[PDB]
Amino acid sequence: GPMLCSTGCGFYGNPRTNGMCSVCYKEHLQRQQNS
Amino acid sequence: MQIFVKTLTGKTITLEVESSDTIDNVKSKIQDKEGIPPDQQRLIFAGKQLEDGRTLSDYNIQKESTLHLVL
Ligand SMILES: [Zn+2]
Repeated sequence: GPMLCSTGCGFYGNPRTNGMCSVCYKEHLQRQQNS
Repeated sequence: MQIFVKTLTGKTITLEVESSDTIDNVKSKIQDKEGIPPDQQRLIFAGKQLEDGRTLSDYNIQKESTLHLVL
């Protein structure tokens, strides 16, 4: 249900995404995609 | 998708939005219907005050969701 951000930023996270909000999703995807 | 914004008068605002819409963008849409200045709106959803630089997706506001407005 309340899929709160894994990083513990205090905001909600989209269950369709990787369990993270729109802000952390791109920030982490850049390092995961590059690596 | 449409969402509803209940005011404390009892009236309900219906908005046509996207999940990708910023909160600031929503408040501008409110100004477009009501004439209320965006910098005087405090939007609530799920017991949280909405942050201007965040988006609807950042709170999981989906279709048929109802928010509250404090003046
Ligand atoms: Zn986050």
